[PDB]
Amino acid sequence: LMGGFGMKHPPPQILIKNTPVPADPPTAFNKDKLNSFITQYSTGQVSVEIEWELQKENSKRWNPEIQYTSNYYKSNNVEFAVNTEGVYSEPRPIGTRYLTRNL
Amino acid sequence: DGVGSSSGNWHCDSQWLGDRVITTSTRTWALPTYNNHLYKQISNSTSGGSSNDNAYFGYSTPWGYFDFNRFHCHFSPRDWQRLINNNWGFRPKRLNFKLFNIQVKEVTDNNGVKTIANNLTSTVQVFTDSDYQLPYVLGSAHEGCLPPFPADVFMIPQYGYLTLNDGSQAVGRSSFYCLEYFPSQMLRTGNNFQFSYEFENVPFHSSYAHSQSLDRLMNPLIDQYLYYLSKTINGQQTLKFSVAGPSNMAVQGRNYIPGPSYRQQRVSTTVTQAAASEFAWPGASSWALNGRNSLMNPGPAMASHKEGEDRFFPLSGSLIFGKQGTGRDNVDADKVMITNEEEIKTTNPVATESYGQVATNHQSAQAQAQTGWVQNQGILPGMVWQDRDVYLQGPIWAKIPHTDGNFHPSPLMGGFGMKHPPPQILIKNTPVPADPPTAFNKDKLNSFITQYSTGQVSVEIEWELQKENSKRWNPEIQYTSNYYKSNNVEFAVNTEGVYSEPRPIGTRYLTRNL
Amino acid sequence: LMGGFGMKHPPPQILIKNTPVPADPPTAFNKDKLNSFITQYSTGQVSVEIEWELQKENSKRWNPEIQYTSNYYKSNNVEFAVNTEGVYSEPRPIGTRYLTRNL
Amino acid sequence: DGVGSSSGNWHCDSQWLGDRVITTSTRTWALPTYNNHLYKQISNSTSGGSSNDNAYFGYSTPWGYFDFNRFHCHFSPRDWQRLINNNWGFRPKRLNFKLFNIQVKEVTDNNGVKTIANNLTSTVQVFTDSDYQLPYVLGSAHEGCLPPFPADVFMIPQYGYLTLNDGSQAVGRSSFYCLEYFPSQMLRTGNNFQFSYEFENVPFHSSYAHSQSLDRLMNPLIDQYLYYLSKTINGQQTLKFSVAGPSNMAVQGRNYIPGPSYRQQRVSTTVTQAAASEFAWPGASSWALNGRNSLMNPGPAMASHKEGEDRFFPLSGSLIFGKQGTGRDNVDADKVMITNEEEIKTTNPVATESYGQVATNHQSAQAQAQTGWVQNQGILPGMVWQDRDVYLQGPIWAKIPHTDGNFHPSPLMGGFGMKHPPPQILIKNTPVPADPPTAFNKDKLNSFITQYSTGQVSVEIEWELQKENSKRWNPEIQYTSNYYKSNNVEFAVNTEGVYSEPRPIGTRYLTRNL
Repeated sequence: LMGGFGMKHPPPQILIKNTPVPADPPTAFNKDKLNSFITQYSTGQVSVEIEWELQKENSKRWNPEIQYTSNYYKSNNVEFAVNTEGVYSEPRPIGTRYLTRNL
Repeated sequence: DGVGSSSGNWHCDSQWLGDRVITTSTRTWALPTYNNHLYKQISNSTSGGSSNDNAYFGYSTPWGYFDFNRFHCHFSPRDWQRLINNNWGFRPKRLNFKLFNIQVKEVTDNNGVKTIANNLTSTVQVFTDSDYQLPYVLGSAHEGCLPPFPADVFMIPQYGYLTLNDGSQAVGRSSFYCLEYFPSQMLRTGNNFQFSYEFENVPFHSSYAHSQSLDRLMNPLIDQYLYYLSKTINGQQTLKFSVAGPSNMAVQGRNYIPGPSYRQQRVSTTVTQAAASEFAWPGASSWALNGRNSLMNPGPAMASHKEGEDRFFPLSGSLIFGKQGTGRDNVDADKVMITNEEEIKTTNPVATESYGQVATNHQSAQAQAQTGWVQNQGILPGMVWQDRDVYLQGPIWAKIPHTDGNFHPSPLMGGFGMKHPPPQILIKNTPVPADPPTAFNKDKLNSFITQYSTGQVSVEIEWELQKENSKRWNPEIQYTSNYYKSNNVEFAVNTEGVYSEPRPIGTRYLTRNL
Repeated sequence: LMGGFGMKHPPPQILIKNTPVPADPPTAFNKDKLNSFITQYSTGQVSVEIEWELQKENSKRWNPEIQYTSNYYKSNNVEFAVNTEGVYSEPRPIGTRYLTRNL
Repeated sequence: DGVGSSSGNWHCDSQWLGDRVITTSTRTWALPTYNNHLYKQISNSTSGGSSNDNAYFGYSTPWGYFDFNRFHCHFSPRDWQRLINNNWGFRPKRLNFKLFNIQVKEVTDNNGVKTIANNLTSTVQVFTDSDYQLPYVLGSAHEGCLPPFPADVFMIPQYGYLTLNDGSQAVGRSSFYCLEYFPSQMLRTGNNFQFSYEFENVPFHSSYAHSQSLDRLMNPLIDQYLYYLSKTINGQQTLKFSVAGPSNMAVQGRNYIPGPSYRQQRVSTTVTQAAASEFAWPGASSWALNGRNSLMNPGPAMASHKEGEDRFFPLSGSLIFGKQGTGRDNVDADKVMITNEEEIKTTNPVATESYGQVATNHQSAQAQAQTGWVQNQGILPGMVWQDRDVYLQGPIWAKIPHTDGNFHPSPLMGGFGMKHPPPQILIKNTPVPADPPTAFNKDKLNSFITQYSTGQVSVEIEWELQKENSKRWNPEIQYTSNYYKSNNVEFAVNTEGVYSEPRPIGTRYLTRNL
């Protein structure tokens, strides 16, 4: 209902965790679970590649269609770009329904 | 081929095989020049209309089109009688279409007298929208189809289409289609046109009436092993339960329930009834789209009336056909033929009645139990229903709208719903300019020779049959003509040669269990 | 200079003329060229098919490009369509330079 | 490979074959973090500038880039001397580039003291713009190239680009490029990067000076068979004609004429000259684009000065190099090295002189013949010219702008023009986030470990040589060092280890006929 493709078997959840690294344990045995760990965090790169199938348009419409376009008029910043502080912004939501076909 | 050789023969017959019937029909057509070879923008402003529910924008084309989307275009009354009396179902399988014996005529007027002569070198253009790239207008019950009587000569209807509108104005999303932007075959008097079409798989139409009702499927001799709440009070919450059995069938547990409903207002056909108000639009059942109110017509398939109430019909829930010679505007009830769907009363709710009652509160010692009428009920699991019956003069198929989702896309006016129905066949006379000026002028020519075309059209459709295997002992109900003497034979010509269809003929006479 | 493709050997000129059909000549020989002809004109169909080669864009530009688009706002007529009298009109000149590439 | 194994060796040498010379140079580089891993919109508003000729809009990227677009990055002074004294021409053929011995360091500051340690698991990203999808900034004479002295360690310049601007604002046609939207190789300390490039076919650079002038190509002993108008008046239109011969060479017919011109204002290098006004911008020669005035620099290849006028130079028609240690702003003439193109005076017009004189009226008995000076002259048929000479410290190549048309796309600053020049090589340190909070926050991380990277870079270029086959009897002019004693050796290090280039070195010492 929020939009998209419904699947019984969607892309699986990918779960990641840092393995706990205990600190120095006491020299005398204690049966309680360890609660002293080395403070750690992890970093790395993640890549995802998705192949999309396209349905081309075969319209016989004579007049030009409505198309999504940027506005040429001057502005302080370029839409869908970074600001002077390096902050990326999306200025508007973009749908998918601009081309037309008969009902 | 040539001027002096026929490009086709007259084929009009029905062939009845075991599980298949092949219908062939040939008609003579006439095609004039539409819009004087021009495309014209049309709207409710150009037709003078100002109500917002009736507002539109679109275009009228110089092209005509062939329509055979009515059953009587292919089935004779006798063939229809055989089909409905001997088969539990049927569906179209494949199509063959032919245009031949093209004859293009030129008309010249000197002074109050017109002379018609052949123009052997002129052409007629025909193409099929096999890719469904043009608006589909065959899905509406429009006039202009092939006549039911083979001897009648018919005029080809003009092709027009509608697009998105805001009042009488268009929007940027509106589309304009030029039919000359399609490849089309050009035919002189010696040429012919033909193509074949395969119907996509569709369910068999239900040409039967159920011999059982949905609420009477139990064994009338054996109790259920289930209990129902019988009593409640003593005469203290004294809950009492009883076995549901033959003596009380209404409270028995059931696995399936009647189909959806969208209640219609009730109208009596009895004369000398006094109406309390003008209600034909104010009392109408209706759905709204983008601020425009459209009449619910014919709406979901529902029983027209309860048993014994044939005098009542839903305000817009039934197909209304006009008798031969009936006028266009404000005709009496005896000039029209009101169809009814009483055969589906065994599974479908009555059109002019509520679906049922539903609890609306929590009963207690202080509050009495309350119920409310369900005037409209959507699809629920376990529902079963029958689609609207088809008729001899009714539509055959319709194009399923290209949308993300749909439910049971059987056309509400009756017939077979298809994503890829038989393609539109568009035909137009090629313009023949008159004498142009001897000095070049860049403007498009507006002086043309007055022309029209005529010829024969043949369509062959193979239908698959579903034979009946009933074990019913007593004879079935069958459609039959009445032997009693009359001035004219039903489904025949009058003394003036006028063919008439005296009544609508359904398909549901045989019976089968539910 | 008016725009387009310059060619030493462009598409050749296609010339067409109705063959003169003389009227009834005199029964006595006259050496002068005939000047009495049957009034005639001709009509028919003409088809031209042109194959165009395309140069696809491979831009790495992040923000959306400028695109030619029709305006959704309501109007009495659809742009690049016929009027109520069947007159086709082109409401504006359309160039070709909307996509962008580096210099 | 591994942490403890070198990923490449130090290659720095020149190999002289018969018709080819292969130059290899290796340098040590350092790459810091630019813009703190961010992309930033930049403009003349962000740099505080308000003149419209200096207005801009663009972006600064966290990426660095490798530049070796200067001749001294590949040729030692001795190799350059050999090339210019022994060859009539040369051109690049192919390229080999290598990055190896990657070392990524982390910097930690406790209190006024920084500690540097290796981060063996960090990566550096490198990719080449082989498809030329990014703005090309190597076509401008920017600093940051590989040092001429192999022992110098250099800092990688930060990559930035400009797009369309209206004042300090952008327009819809402006483009924003993300360099992370390109596939790039990620290298740890054990990895290396390399690619090969083939130069597109370019003409040989003219490393010669003409031994003849365009106006002295005739036989000095033989008259022409053509006549010229000598006299006109008696002392009546008395037209007199004479043979053009050795005694009057200026009036002889000629088949070819000197190349185009765009006149420069003249500046004297002599001190104690009084200037009449401040003229460095008001007197400048200039071209306008979309309302923005840009200085004509260096403009068309023209002779810097007439014979014996070495004290004069065009206001912006010559390349100006800075001596070692020269400041950035408002330095004296002795702190810069002014190049000159006197070698092309045989075919190209003088930069500070008019191209010639052209008639401006029709002479008659009442009107004296009038002529006008041609300050700018476009290309005419029969014109011949020499392109600007290249220098040891000057640029090598430039990217021809992707446009519909161009004429003689030799870079005006000197070098080889190519539609597909050596691709830009972009390098960046992969950001390494600091410890993130233990509770999820959707904002992008802004706390990173302070890092920089260092390593070696090697570039090998094969050059094709055009040998000289002159029949000249007397010895040629050759570039040579001066034997006379001096405190330091030219093109060597000082007592403080500072390498300096004492003079610009051209390529045009050998001679050939015109």
